[PDB]
Amino acid sequence: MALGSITSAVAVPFSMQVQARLNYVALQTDVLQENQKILANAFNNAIGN
Amino acid sequence: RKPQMSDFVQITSCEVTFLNTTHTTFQEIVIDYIDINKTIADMLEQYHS
Amino acid sequence: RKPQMSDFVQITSCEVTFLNTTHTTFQEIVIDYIDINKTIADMLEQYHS
Ligand SMILES: *[C@@H]1O[C@H](CO)[C@@H](O[C@@H]2O[C@H](CO)[C@@H](O[C@@H]3O[C@H](CO[C@H]4O[C@H](CO)[C@@H](O)[C@H](O)[C@@H]4O)[C@@H](O)[C@H](O[C@H]4O[C@H](CO)[C@@H](O)[C@H](O)[C@@H]4O)[C@@H]3O)[C@H](O)[C@H]2NC(C)=O)[C@H](O)[C@H]1NC(C)=O
Ligand SMILES: *[C@@H]1O[C@H](CO)[C@@H](O[C@@H]2O[C@H](CO)[C@@H](O)[C@H](O)[C@H]2NC(C)=O)[C@H](O)[C@H]1NC(C)=O
Ligand SMILES: *[C@@H]1O[C@H](CO)[C@@H](O[C@@H]2O[C@H](CO)[C@@H](O)[C@H](O)[C@H]2NC(C)=O)[C@H](O)[C@H]1NC(C)=O
Ligand SMILES: *[C@@H]1O[C@H](CO)[C@@H](O)[C@H](O)[C@H]1NC(C)=O
Ligand SMILES: *[C@@H]1O[C@H](CO)[C@@H](O)[C@H](O)[C@H]1NC(C)=O
Ligand SMILES: *[C@@H]1O[C@H](CO)[C@@H](O)[C@H](O)[C@H]1NC(C)=O
Ligand SMILES: *[C@@H]1O[C@H](CO)[C@@H](O)[C@H](O)[C@H]1NC(C)=O
Repeated sequence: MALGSITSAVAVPFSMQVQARLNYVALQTDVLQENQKILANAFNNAIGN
Repeated sequence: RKPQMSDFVQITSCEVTFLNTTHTTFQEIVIDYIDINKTIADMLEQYHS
Repeated sequence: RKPQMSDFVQITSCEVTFLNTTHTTFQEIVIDYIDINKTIADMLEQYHS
């Protein structure tokens, strides 16, 4: 998931990975910074529980 | 393949993830995108010549 | 998002399930639907003015 390009050791940020995986469900038109927060905080509280 | 206008959905944001483009170089990128206003002035001067 | 003309397939029936619309309010619903016949009369009177 962190690696997408074979012949370049630069890596993709994980927030780009989730934002891409939202588009296969439905094509996201407008994206906001607030949507990143509520996904992440519910994710981090899920792992702690 | 070359792009057509039917592959582009129009939204309002165009964040930094996109490709920076101006009006004149849009028309050589995509095929058969025809702004009619520049075209009609060509056949107008060709008619009265 | 706003609609474009590439999302509309043309058939012949238009039963009661549809949305009732006239010609002038079709053009503000969908973007860049251009009937050329109304447009060319605008640049024709603007040319000889
Ligand atoms: C297991 O899962 C549960 C369920 O999510 C987790 O419980 C959550 O814990 C977090 C962290 O304590 C809580 O989030 C915090 O909420 C605070 C406000 O809560 C009060 O007000 C709200 C309404 O605004 C009421 O709904 C609520 O009842 C309270 O009265 C905020 O002050 C916190 O935000 C502040 O700090 C964060 C940094 O930490 C900054 O980001 C904000 O800018 C701000 O200053 C905060 O988000 C959350 O409310 C809890 N949920 C529930 C249902 O109680 C457990 O933590 C989790 N177990 C783990 C992870 O081990
Ligand atoms: C396309 O051009 C715009 C206009 O400059 C670029 O937007 C800038 O992005 C940088 C980095 O995020 C900001 O510091 C500037 O403030 C932005 N400018 C404006 C006017 O918003 C955009 O990054 C360019 N896209 C590229 C180079 O891919
Ligand atoms: C759009 O307008 C047409 C035209 O009136 C409506 O069609 C009528 O539908 C009713 C109910 O089925 C019939 O009793 C009429 O005979 C129909 N009229 C014609 C001329 O066929 C249609 O229902 C309207 N669509 C709506 C309101 O959603
Ligand atoms: C882009 O927009 C600016 C802002 O009005 C304008 O000055 C410029 O001419 C535009 N570029 C074109 C039309 O190529
Ligand atoms: C062409 O020019 C006319 C004259 O102002 C304008 O009304 C019309 O919207 C233009 N067509 C475009 C921008 O596609
Ligand atoms: C709709 O069709 C009728 C039937 O010919 C016509 O009289 C009317 O003008 C049309 N509406 C338009 C062109 O807006
Ligand atoms: C525009 O008007 C001409 C003149 O009758 C007609 O032949 C043509 O089909 C019209 N264009 C349309 C309806 O798109």
